[PDB]
Amino acid sequence: QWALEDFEIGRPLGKGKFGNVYLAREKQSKFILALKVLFKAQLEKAGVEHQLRREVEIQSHLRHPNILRLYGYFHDATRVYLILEYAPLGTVYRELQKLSKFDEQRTATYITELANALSYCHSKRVIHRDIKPENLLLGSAGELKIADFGWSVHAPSSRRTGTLDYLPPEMIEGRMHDEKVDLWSLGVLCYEFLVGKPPFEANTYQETYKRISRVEFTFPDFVTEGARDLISRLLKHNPSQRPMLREVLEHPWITANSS
Ligand SMILES: Nc1ncnc2c1ncn2[C@@H]1O[C@H](COP(=O)(O)OP(=O)(O)O)[C@@H](O)[C@H]1O
Ligand SMILES: Cc1c(C(=O)O)cc(-c2ccc(Cl)cc2)c2cc[nH]c12
Ligand SMILES: O=C(O)[C@@H]1CCCC[C@H]1C(=O)O
Ligand SMILES: [Mg+2]
Ligand SMILES: [Mg+2]
Repeated sequence: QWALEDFEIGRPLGKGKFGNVYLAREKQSKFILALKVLFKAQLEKAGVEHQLRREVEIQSHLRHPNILRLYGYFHDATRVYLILEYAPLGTVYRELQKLSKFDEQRTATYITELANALSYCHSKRVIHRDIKPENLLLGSAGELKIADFGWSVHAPSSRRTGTLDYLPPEMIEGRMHDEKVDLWSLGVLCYEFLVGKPPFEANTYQETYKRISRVEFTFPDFVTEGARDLISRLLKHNPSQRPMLREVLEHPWITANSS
């Protein structure tokens, strides 16, 4: 059992939907970590308290070098506190903003780390459902770590939940979905890492929705044939058509540019 009194709080690491994440140090051990602070009132207002227990329950039981660790949790009269592994090199989101786009080698490496973490996840029938650059953190060696299990569930799920940019058609239409949702988000990520923006991006939610439903996207000329092949294979309206993660890892373009 932990209390807030056990940690020295540092700077904010990032903004959340239901609070903020802070850098922190555990007083007795000097263990540097991240504290994801959530407000009870806002969670209650949204009726997401059940889903927060699920984020904790799912993430605490995962052990993989490419998945962010959740060490524990505690709560007080006003807040819920998630004790996370601190990712010192920040988000893939911030790296993409400064670099504009990644080269094929950096993209393929990230796709490999993601595919390994996802393979491990799906082995436990865990669907992340919120795979996006702001939820992909970087370890001390620059290795990708899947974070933010806030929308995580066990497959299959029929459970409903913007922006729609990373969501597959079946999730967008409120239909039943499985592990294939993360294979779709992988294709969206691969495209965004190479192009600098996701394939269904738009000025409005309405326009993005139509693009995802139609699987309506085009590649800029600089996107190679091997990158086009893997992305096109991953972005299939039909979840059944989406390849297994094993095939993603053995894709010629992945093996040639990773790691
Ligand atoms: N362990 C961590 N180390 C470093 N930065 C983090 C960590 N966890 C979260 N962040 C930062 O805080 C942001 C919000 O955290 P996240 O868990 O994704 O919250 P939410 O569910 O509100 O989206 C992230 O996008 C990232 O910028
Ligand atoms: C009022 C209250 C309690 C409580 O006192 O039992 C617990 C939680 C809560 C704690 C931990 C986790 Cl992981 C999830 C929910 C939440 C969330 C919103 N209101 C809450
Ligand atoms: O961790 C959270 O802030 C939330 C818990 C409840 C479900 C949604 C989730 C999120 O936005 O990631
Ligand atoms: Mg997040
Ligand atoms: Mg979240």
